[PDB]
Amino acid sequence: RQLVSNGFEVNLPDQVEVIVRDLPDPSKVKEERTRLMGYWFVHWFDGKLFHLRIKAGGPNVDGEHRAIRTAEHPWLLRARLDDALEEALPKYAAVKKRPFTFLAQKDELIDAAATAAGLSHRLLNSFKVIPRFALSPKIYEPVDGTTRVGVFVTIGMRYDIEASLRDLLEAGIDLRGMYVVRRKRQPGERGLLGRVRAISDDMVQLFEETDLASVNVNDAKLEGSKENFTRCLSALLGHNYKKLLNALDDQEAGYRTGPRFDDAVRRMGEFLAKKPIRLADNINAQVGDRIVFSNEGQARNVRLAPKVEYVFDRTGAKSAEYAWRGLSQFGPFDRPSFANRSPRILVVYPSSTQGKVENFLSAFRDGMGSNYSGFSKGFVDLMGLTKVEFVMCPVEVSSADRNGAHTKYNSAIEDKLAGAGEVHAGIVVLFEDHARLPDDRNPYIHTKSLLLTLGVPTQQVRMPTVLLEPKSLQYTLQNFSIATYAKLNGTPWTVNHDKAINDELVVGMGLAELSGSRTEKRQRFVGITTVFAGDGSYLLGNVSKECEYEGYSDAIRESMTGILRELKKRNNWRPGDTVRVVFHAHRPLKRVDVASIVFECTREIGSDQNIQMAFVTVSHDHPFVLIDRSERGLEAYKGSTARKGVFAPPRGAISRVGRLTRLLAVNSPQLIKRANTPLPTPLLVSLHPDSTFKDVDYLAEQALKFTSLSWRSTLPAATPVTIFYSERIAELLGRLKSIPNWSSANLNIKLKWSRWFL
RNA sequence: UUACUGCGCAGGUGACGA
DNA sequence: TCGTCACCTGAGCAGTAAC
Ligand SMILES: [Mg+2]
Repeated sequence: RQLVSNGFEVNLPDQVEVIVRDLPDPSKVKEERTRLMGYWFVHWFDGKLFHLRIKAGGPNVDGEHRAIRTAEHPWLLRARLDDALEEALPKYAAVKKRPFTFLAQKDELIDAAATAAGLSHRLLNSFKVIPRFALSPKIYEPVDGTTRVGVFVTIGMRYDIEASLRDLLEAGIDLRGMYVVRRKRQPGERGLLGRVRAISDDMVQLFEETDLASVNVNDAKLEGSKENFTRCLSALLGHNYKKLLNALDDQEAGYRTGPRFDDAVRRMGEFLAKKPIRLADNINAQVGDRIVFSNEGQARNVRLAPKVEYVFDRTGAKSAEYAWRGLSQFGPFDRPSFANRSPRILVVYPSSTQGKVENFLSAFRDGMGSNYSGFSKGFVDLMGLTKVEFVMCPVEVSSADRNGAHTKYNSAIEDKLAGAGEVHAGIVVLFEDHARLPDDRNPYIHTKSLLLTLGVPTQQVRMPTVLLEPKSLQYTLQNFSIATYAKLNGTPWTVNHDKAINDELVVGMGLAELSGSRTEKRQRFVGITTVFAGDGSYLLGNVSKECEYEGYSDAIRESMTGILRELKKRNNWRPGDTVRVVFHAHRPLKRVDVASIVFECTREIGSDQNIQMAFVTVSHDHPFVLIDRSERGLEAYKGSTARKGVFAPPRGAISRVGRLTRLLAVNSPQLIKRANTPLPTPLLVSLHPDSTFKDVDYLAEQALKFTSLSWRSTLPAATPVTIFYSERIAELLGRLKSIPNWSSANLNIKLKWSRWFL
């Protein structure tokens, strides 16, 4: 067993002589870093200023002399390494600092892609795609108790349209509504100027503007987004444009794919190693071996968790390693107890889509047949219901109507339901042009609002989805059917876990930031989800209707304390029973929040039981990546020479970075989509230092199980449902807070068991 | 807004300290 | 009020759906 990292060992001196002096006000640090520039590295920490002489010659410095040892206090050399790595690469210019980030000098993938697919155009040479390397010096533990410093290498692509705006007009590219950014930017200033309304003389007209309502064509380029790229190129190349993207895709894979990335990291290391890195003029550092995660000798830095089982009965007999293979065979987890076996479902659609909807509904309810083995049985027989009655609600509305769409939908729903009687759920079909209208006239959010107020949960769908070719539709209907069943109060599947303790609660927090435009300032909302341990199973609990970011810390403990009281009454804990509480979020909580949570929970359950509490954070966007060299990968498809997910660690691999931090692999070769897919990056799982429960390996495995618990999809989610579901609830409820005639009254009455947020 | 995955860009934000 | 280490969020395009 061995997993290789994207980092290199850094040999540092055992000791270093530093000059220190008390400096309670950090305000004076910036001026001193300038005064001593060139001769001293300077660093502020815990009320004191530290000075490392990096070059002989004055000026001089006062204070106590102390020997800072690397093994004990690695943070000083780690910080110094940020600057020293830059100085060691003078022919590479820093596009950003800490981490030190720079670009490849020779390579440019659009040029190479033009040659490879054989395309040619004038302005093509003004669309630049340049590899981007970052070097992050990070502290890690080979074994518990000992800390070292490693330099980790990450690669990205810099997309940039330096083409002038006057050129893109004359070539027939419509610039109306494209975002625009500055060329020179600009001691700490903003880049985003605004959107393009039209161009005057040597002047652009900006709506949704960040500052001024206009700028010179010279002081403004398009932002290097996919959107802007695809929009420009397609107008300059179509239909030969798709040929360029496949070509560009091949080039990028030349840096992103496992073997390629491993190679690129290897080559980066040799280059950094080829000379000593001058920490000072007399003090040297040196890049060593590629850092590994292994169980070699005293080290215990890698394990593979078992496969996640999907469970479809209360005992645990019926199970599978995939959700859909399991559901097809056994049916949903709660079939025996599922109350409503003849659900009436409202279907709201533009009258002009009648025929296309009927077929989609036919496929959904009654299946696509054995020719399309992804979705054969159809919703009814799949979930083990008697039947599904549709109440058809056509809407006199057209895609071109972008101001009256929402009132037309709501009028039609209102008038339909007035007769009709009670409906248990609804499906709403949307025009592509209506899907992203502002919330004041968006039919998605307004129908959602109306129907959720009335206690009717909805699964919505856009017309391009309804019109998918059969081969895609079958997978679409898998997800559609799973979510709809869950919105009808269903429990499709669970994941295995054998209870070691008498009860286990996991609560998660998710964040949404809402805004009508980029210019407009973003308002923050928060959601809370809960997962319980059961007999052999994890069970999704109740969900918040509380919303605002302010007092989020209070909302957490109220959810926790109220739930703990409910759990204690329900399960009636014995003296000496252990209760565990775990918190998940994408950010760490404050120490004061942890202390407060801990106190309130502890006293609420009382002294009769033992309380274990852990506060976990989950990162997607860190500098670590895992490489498994024993992984040959899988056929890109049955059955070619190309392979996908080469060098990709198995799903469930857990690597030890430190005492509080683990790396979790989630995307196996099986799940990786195609040959050009980059090497996956693992989830970083971090335990808050004030946690009373400590087994982070267990918690990393628990987080993995919770990615399989999502009923949005048949395939696992990117993050555990505790956070993911909470983000969805934060977005919806945040958006609904601005829709008139919205009430949450039914969220814990008619919708109490509905997973309406999927 | 069936989703998953990936990526680009943009905005910044979080925690810890004194 | 600021240093320091860290990485989150939203929008949108494109390819593919775990023996
Ligand atoms: Mg959904």
